[PDB]
Amino acid sequence: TNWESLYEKALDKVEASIRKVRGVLLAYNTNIDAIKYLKREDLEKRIEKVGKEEVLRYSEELPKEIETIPQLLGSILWSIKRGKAAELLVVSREVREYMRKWGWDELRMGGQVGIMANLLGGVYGIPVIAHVPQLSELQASLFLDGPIYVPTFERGELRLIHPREFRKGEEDCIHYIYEFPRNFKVLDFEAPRENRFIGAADDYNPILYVREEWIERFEEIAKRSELAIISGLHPLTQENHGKPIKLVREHLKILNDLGIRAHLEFAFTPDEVVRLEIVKLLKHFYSVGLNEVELASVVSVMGEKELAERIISKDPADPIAVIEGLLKLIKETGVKRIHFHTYGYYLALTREKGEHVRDALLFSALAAATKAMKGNIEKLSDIREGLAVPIGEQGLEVEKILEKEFSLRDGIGSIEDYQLTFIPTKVVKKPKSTVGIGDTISSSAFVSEFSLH
Ligand SMILES: Nc1ncnc2c1nc(Br)n2[C@@H]1O[C@H](COP(=O)(O)O)[C@@H](O)[C@H]1O
Ligand SMILES: Nc1ncnc2c1nc(Br)n2[C@@H]1O[C@H](COP(=O)(O)O)[C@@H](O)[C@H]1O
Ligand SMILES: OC[C@H]1O[C@H](O)[C@H](O)[C@@H](O)[C@@H]1O
Repeated sequence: TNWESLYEKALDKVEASIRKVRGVLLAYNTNIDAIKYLKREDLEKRIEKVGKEEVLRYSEELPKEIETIPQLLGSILWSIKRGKAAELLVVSREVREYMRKWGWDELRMGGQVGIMANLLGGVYGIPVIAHVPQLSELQASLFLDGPIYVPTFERGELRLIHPREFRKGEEDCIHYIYEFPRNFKVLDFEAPRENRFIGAADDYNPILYVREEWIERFEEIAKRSELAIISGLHPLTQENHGKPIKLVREHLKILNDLGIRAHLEFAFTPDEVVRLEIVKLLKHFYSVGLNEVELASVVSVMGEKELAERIISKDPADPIAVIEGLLKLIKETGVKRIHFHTYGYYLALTREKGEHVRDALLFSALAAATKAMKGNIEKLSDIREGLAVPIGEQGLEVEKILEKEFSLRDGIGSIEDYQLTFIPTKVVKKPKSTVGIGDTISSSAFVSEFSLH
């Protein structure tokens, strides 16, 4: 397969079409990300001062919400050991204070809503209508210029205004991002993949706080959009899910009634009652996006523990096991589209036939490579710089497996009445950071694919 030629042609095709989109609704979680680039000596001294044995215990136990500093350091170590992204609520004032003093190297726009708003609106030029729980001064300052809007109502009429006008009195919602590189060393551990641990320390996003005007006037807001991306459900628990999930179903009903194509961005959802609820919610979505650990966790709660294990047991996620999981998911939910992304390759399983599915995946992989290389995408010209990143060797090896097991040509084949679409990713050898690449991938492919028709 001439993947370099396909990548170049996909970039030009999507650039010609991407601005066609009338508008994209983004809800619900926006926050500020405070990013720390972990260093071995600093982490080792913090672990020693806190109690190494206790930290290690927490690095081998299932992460739960963080109440003590050993739990925090052990959850970071949990993520390093496995090269996996954990995200836990920091519910203790003492630990929030510890993290605040530990500090951050930079501040970035955070949350699925905010990251996709800055990309789709600030970079691609598509109008976005964004739900921001708390639009503090700092929160507002992290939005790019461009057609990014938050809804307001004046005498009953909808007015879209730019978010860099902050709302006086609303609070900063801080999430701490602890980034570590591939092969990061601490004690006798070494990270098998670049990744991060996220300590979520705000009081609005964990409960899926929704602003009153979105509760009252959702339909009027949603009419300004052609597509919707829904996120933020991952922190909910069996104890607090009732009110948020009830609202989300009401909004999804309106999106369905208006014919607005909706995409659910999955994040790892530890609470199994909420995780299964989200799987049931997918019966009202057109598209869903997820990675290898999320797919496994979903297949696991659908009664396929052995298959879930097969999905996460190999470093390049076992492509056959992944596809078996995607088939089970699309059959149970009836979604029209699943976009799977992992280290080395993406897969899509879709009702839609044709090359536009692959065009969108390749475009999104160019966006991912640029984001990995630069840390943040600032302008459309950045995406073309992703063409120089070489195609990873893992992706090419996975393609060989898929061509023996399926009838595939240039990444396209059939399973039952679905199209299977594969691409190998362009892998940056030393990325700056990883937070936000998933959002960049899922939003870029979902929106660009729609724009190609
Ligand atoms: N954020 C996260 N990412 C991946 N797996 C997670 C996770 N949080 C939890 Br809880 N897990 C769970 O951790 C298990 C994997 O643990 P090990 O990697 O120690 O085997 C998975 O079965 C998954 O359900
Ligand atoms: N160095 C790198 N170059 C290119 N893509 C990368 C990358 N590091 C990462 Br992480 N990515 C991509 O970013 C994706 C992030 O997905 P999650 O956040 O859902 O795990 C990965 O699946 C991988 O494809
Ligand atoms: O995609 C990255 C985002 O994931 C989650 O929403 C986190 O809570 C947030 O802090 C981060 O910016």
